[PDB]
Amino acid sequence: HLSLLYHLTAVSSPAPGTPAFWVSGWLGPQQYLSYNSLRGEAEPCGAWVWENQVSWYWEKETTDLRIKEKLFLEAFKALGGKGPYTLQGLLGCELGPDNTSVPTAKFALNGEEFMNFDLKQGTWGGDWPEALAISQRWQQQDKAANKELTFLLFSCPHRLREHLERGRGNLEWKEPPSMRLKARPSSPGFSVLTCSAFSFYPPELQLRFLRNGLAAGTGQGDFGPNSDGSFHASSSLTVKSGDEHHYCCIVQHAGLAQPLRVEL
Amino acid sequence: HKSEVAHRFKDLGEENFKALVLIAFAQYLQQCPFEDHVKLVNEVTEFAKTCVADESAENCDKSLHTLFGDKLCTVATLRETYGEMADCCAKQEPERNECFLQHKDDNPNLPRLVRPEVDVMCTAFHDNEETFLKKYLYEIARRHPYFYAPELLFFAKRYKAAFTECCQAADKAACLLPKLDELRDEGKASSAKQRLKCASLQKFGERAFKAWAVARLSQRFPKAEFAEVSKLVTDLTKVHTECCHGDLLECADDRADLAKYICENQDSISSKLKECCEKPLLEKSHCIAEVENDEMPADLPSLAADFVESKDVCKNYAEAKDVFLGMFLYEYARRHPDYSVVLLLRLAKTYETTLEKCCAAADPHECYAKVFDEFKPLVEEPQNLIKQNCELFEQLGEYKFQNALLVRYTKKVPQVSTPTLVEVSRNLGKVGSKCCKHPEAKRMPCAEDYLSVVLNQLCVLHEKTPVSDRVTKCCTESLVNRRPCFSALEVDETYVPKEFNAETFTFHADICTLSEKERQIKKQTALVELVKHKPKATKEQLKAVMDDFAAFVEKCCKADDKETCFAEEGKKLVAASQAALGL
Amino acid sequence: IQRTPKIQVYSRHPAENGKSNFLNCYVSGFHPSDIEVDLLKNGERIEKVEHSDLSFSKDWSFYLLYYTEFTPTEKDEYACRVNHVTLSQPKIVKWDRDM
Repeated sequence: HLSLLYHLTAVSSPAPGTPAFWVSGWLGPQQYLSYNSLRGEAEPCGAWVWENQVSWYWEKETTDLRIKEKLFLEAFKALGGKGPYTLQGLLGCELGPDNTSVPTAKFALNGEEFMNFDLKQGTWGGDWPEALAISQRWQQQDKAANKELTFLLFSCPHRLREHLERGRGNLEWKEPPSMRLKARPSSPGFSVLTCSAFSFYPPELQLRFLRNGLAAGTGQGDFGPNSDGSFHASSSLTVKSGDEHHYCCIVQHAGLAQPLRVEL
Repeated sequence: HKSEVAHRFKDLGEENFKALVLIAFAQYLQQCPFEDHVKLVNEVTEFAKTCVADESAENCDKSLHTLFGDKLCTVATLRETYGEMADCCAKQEPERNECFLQHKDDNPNLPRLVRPEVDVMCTAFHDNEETFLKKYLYEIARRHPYFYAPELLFFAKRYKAAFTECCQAADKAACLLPKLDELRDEGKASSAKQRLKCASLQKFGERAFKAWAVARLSQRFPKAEFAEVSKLVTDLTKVHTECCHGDLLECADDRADLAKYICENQDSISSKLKECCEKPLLEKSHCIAEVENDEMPADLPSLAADFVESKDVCKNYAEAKDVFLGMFLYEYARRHPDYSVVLLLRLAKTYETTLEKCCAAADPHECYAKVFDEFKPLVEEPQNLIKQNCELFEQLGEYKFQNALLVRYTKKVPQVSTPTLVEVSRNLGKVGSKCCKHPEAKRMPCAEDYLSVVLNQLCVLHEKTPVSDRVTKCCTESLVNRRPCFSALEVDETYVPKEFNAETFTFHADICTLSEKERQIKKQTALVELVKHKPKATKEQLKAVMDDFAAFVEKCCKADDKETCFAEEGKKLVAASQAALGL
Repeated sequence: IQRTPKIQVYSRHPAENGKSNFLNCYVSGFHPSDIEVDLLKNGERIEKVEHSDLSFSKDWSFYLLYYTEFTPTEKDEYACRVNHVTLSQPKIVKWDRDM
């Protein structure tokens, strides 16, 4: 059910010493790979340095992402006009029922989706003038279409299977959250309750508020990552001052045998 | 003859044909399940039978490449299950076959063969025998797509011989596994020697291989005349050119004819061929490939005669560079079966560089009189390297030795991926086991032959997925000078070191399941990674940080609540390591 | 086409005075990719600040994690300071202890 997704990004004029192009590779919500135009090499990120991996795996990654670098930096020639550009791509695949991959290939220009790669016709598509321009430049190239086909229909799903076997350890990791619920005087006759979840994996997690056992909904939720692949979450609720010790907070999460009632 | 399929089938006979075709498909389509290949082989055979019947029948005129091509494009999925292979079905002959050839062993890295249990194997062998042997051919062929087809047939006879000789025993494992393990080891060395042969031909040219062949045959047949060694070198070139381009049917045939020529002309080639020439088709060629050097002639004049003293040196060099230099390798080679062929080619190279420059000189003889001085350093340097490396291998483990190499190569070539580095070291490291056994005289040549094969492996794969400029250079500049190029390489100061962080040593408690073999590969990984954090690190610092590492692992597996330790100590081992390195 | 950042500041573990921790700052949901993020101890920037790869989400907006090791004390005040094309002037977000 998890998925291999590359986050390609190129920019038309980078802050100097910054890379023109760079990639982040993800398995589920974990970053396993990292690449950029300065260094020129695909490297493993995080616990994936310790992956029981085969020789040539990484320099196969590098080889593929260099073709991507060339393609992306070529796109800005095709576009011509002034305003700076940012070209993004989301490419990958996810496993399906019958020992089957399901591919993804979408792109965005200056932050808006505009272009895609149809694995049936083997062609890029999109109908904005910008997408027609880039689409054309790529379609007439060192068989770029073919390599995008192989990258998505062959390489990607072969990698994804390999990481599932050789990296269960990381992917099946479970870390339940440390919880704190605290009361914070805010207004005239009001106060803010903040339930906070620290260091949990996987990132799926719900926070709920009860007030004498009955739902008070949720208020503002907030969610983020820690340095180590774990996650952080908090949810906040406005509440009558002096009525605070009546509320508790309930938390669901894969790493807990049953939902946890969290007192104040 | 109108039909090539017909010709081969006739010549090779049916059983060899079916085998060679099965090899052919295995080598191209490495993941197609066995059953499928058998259908394909059986289809191609049955087609052939209809041309042995009528040579003008529908389609029998076509070339072997068109037919094996047409058939490989039967499986169109190719892309989903092989990748850039499918792009080839797009093309037409001859560009099509060049394509299929480039796209073999993009993926060496195919599942290992766990041997079934000795009894289940002997079950299967006694039951469907004819198949069991086909599965051997298929399994070996597909992991070694450049394996020399005709020899593989012979290995297949040895496999069968081992089971014929051992499944009647009470303790079958005691009998068999030794034989299968030698047969596997012979095999892996053969595949490697052949991959260098094809790299030589494809990437460096006919000239480069011919030079090798002349050096090599002249060592074995030192009494044959230069004229005869050439005809053999030419024959050998046709044969290998053919199995390197995938023409397995043609090359098997031609190899047969060569063995037959060799036996018919024993007298002008070697006295040591009598026994070999009385054997069956398949063991003839193996024997002759494997037999002992003839004793060298009586009163050979000094190499200085023809190549320095004679007043015709520059004349002949101008008139026939490639012939003259061939004469050089022949004359040098026959005088020195002890030296490795790689070394003799380096010497010929220096000779040629020298003549090139010197024949342009005012007095050419004056210029090259001392050419043989230039060869002293080309001989010492290898002897010194093997001498140091065998001292190091005794003074340390097979393990501690590999670590020494791993650190050495990671400093030269840190751009290469950690798992690729670990492996290349393990193989280089095997030069302790293989060569330091042998006595003084024989060490360097064993070493150099083996190293040159291991490095070619690295180069053939690196060329398809380039990551270090330095590897490209060494691999590219000269075939014959790879080893010394790599040895020459200093610490790579271009590399931008990996940096440390809290998460650099992040391990979940799944590492204490690990075996020893498993946990040693992990240590070798951490070692490579430390060098990538600071390439100029001295042996002292490196072992410090590496002891810290093993202190860490031992400690945390031995605690209640394992993951508190990893989580808490994981950053302290980082802090530790920066101190012990400088930063 | 031009999006303004969302700034969260939180410690990795629940804050306990005197015990070692990490302070994260998580700038997210912005476009385009240029962004200056500095962590502040008592108004002045820390120099041992590490940070993650620049990445993006399903909706194409970029995001980034800056983080430092630190041991909170009762007195000390931390904050995150972000500049970006879409901001009049550096925005400074104060580290709420609870969240």
